Amino acid sequence: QTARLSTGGCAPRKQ
Amino acid sequence: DSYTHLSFYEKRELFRKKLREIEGPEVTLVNEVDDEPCPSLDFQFISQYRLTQGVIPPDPNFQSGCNCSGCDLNNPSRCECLDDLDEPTHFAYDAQGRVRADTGAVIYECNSFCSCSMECPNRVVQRGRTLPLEIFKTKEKGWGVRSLRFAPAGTFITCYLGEVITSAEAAKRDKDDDGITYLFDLDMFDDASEYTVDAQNYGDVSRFFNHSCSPNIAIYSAVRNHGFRTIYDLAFFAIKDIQPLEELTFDYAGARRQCKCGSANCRGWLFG
Ligand SMILES: C[S@@+](CC[C@H](N)C(=O)[O-])C[C@H]1O[C@@H](n2cnc3c(N)ncnc32)[C@H](O)[C@@H]1O
Ligand SMILES: [Zn+2]
Ligand SMILES: [Zn+2]
Ligand SMILES: [Zn+2]
Ligand SMILES: [Zn+2]
Repeated sequence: QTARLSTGGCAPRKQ
Repeated sequence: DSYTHLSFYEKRELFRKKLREIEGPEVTLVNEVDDEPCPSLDFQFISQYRLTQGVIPPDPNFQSGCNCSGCDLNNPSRCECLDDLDEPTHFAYDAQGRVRADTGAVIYECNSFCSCSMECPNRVVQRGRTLPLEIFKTKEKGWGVRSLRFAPAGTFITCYLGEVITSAEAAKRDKDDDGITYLFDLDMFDDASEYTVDAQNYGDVSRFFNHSCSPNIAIYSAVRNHGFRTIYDLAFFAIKDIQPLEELTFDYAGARRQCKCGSANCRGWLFG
């Protein structure tokens, strides 16, 4: 999507 | 370079004095790798987000707190700040002040409207950094940050600060271009993913965190507002036992040319 840092979303896998 | 009338010594000293002005645990700068004196002297360290035009802040009239008379860790049911969590309801932190292993990507902390003191157990992110960090020059990447103390898994490091900008401004700053970017999308919640954090001119020490395909720190969305999901704290927590002098890195994806992380599972692309 972008050349930008992302949080990865809140989909859980235990951050 | 507009700073060419300053000397390597004075530029490094000026950046060192800039580091000394930071409130909290000390931040040091070393460069035993190349002759670059310091990062940009125009950069400004901040302790909170630098809002810009077009960024709507949360409305204080929508804000609620908890009635915990701070909060008790052994009784998470009474606290209203954890209502968005499914059962079994619990705080994000254990008795050692570290994020729990079973905690998700969203942390619900207390805020200024709670009947809480500043040393409530649910204000770890708010209290801020406790680990002294060191900015250093790396081999193949730019600058980097390493911890000077042991950081067991779950230890809070710091937040990713900077200017908060809109999508139009983020594209306008998506680009000078040299493979260096400090843009961090606020995309934790897909129902409201509108703003981006730009650490170019304003930011935290986290602005020097590098990418690794096998990271030792990770991002948690520390939310102290009600239902406001466009702006939140990008809190870095250690997901691995970090020893002294070990470089702090996080996955830019969130789980210039090639990736130089050197992990055995390197995907080859930063994607950010
Ligand atoms: C947030 S800055 C980190 C470096 C430091 N803040 C600086 O300005 O020198 C991100 C940039 O560092 C580079 N970088 C970060 N991690 C890298 C990696 N693992 N391998 C190669 N380059 C990396 C990328 O080019 C990216 O644009
Ligand atoms: Zn509290
Ligand atoms: Zn409470
Ligand atoms: Zn509260
Ligand atoms: Zn890699």
